[PDB]
Amino acid sequence: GSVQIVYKPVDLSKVTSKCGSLGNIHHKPGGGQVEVKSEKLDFKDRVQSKIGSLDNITHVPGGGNKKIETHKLTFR
Amino acid sequence: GSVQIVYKPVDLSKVTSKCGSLGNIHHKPGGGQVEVKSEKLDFKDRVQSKIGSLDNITHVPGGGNKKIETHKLTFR
Amino acid sequence: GSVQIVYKPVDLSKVTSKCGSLGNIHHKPGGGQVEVKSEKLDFKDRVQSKIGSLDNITHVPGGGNKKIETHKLTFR
Amino acid sequence: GSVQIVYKPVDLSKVTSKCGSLGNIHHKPGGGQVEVKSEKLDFKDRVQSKIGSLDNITHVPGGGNKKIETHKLTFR
Amino acid sequence: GSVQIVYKPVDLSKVTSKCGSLGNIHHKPGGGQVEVKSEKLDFKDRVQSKIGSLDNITHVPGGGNKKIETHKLTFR
Amino acid sequence: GSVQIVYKPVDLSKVTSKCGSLGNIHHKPGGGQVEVKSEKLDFKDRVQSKIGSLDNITHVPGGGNKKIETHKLTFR
Repeated sequence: GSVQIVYKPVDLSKVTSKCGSLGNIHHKPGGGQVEVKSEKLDFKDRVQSKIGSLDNITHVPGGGNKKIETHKLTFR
Repeated sequence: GSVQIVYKPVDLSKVTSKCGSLGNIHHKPGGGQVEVKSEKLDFKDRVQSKIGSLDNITHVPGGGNKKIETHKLTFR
Repeated sequence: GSVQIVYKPVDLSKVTSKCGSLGNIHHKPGGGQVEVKSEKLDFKDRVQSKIGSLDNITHVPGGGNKKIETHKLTFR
Repeated sequence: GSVQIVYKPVDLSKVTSKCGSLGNIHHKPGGGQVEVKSEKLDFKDRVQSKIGSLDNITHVPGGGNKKIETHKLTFR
Repeated sequence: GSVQIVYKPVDLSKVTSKCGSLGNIHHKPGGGQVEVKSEKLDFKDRVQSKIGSLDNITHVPGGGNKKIETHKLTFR
Repeated sequence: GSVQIVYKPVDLSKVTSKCGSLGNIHHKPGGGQVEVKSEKLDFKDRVQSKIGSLDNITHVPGGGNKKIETHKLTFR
């Protein structure tokens, strides 16, 4: 008797990760008339003043990919 | 008896990572009339003033890819 | 009796990483009329003043790729 | 009597046109298993066959801008 | 009497035209398994076959900018 | 009697045209398994076959800019 073995798996698979700030940011502060005036203020501790600024902070410790694949043909 | 073994797996697979600040930032501060005037202020500790500034901070400790593939043919 | 072994695996696979500031930054501060005047201010500790500045800070400790592939044919 | 005339108009205006194919095209034909087949066909006249092709055809005869501005100071 | 005439118009205006194929094209035809096959066909007239091709055709007869500005100071 | 005339108009205006293929083209045909085949075909007239090709055709008869500016000071 004749034997023919044809081991031809085809892998076209996609493993994909997109992580972080994906969307677009359109920030248009001002445009009209803006007055932020301050006269006589006294500060005993720390100040942050943010006027029309943008902070984008992105951390990606994750988002990695792992593909493990084993092909084995054992004959007799 | 005749034996023919054809080990021809095909790999076209894609493992992909995109991580961090992916999206576009369109920041247009001002455009109109903006006045941030300050007259008599007194500060005893640290000050941040941000006016129309952009900070983009991206950390990617992650986003790595790992592909392990083992092919084995053993005959008799 | 005849034996024919054809070990011809094909690899066209793609392992890819893109990490960090991927997206475009369009920062257009000012454009109209902007006045940041300050008259009589007193500061006892550190000051940051940012007016229309851009900081892009990117750290990529990650984003590395690891491909391990083992091919083995053993006969008798 | 003293005369002081101060002609200081400020123009910060934007006249802007964007015309044509503005949006992004993401065309991914195939992806799975596609078989297009034809055995015995006879054509007496013209044939177009399009399989996963993209045509983007853009005509912009318009989209032009016209700004006319006249400044005039006439004294006595 | 004294006469002082100050004629200091400021023009910072922007006239801008962007015309044609503005958006990005991402065309990824195939990707999976695509078979296009034809056996016994007969064509008496013209044939176009397009398989995964891209045609971008951009005509811009328009998109031009015209700025006319006249400044005039006339005294006595 | 004294006369002082100060004709100092300021022009920082921008006239700009960008016309044609503005956007990016990312064309990645094939990628997986593509078979195009044809056995016994007969053609009596002209054939175009496009397989994964890119044509970018740009005509810009337009997109020109015209700035006319006239400054005039006339005294007595």
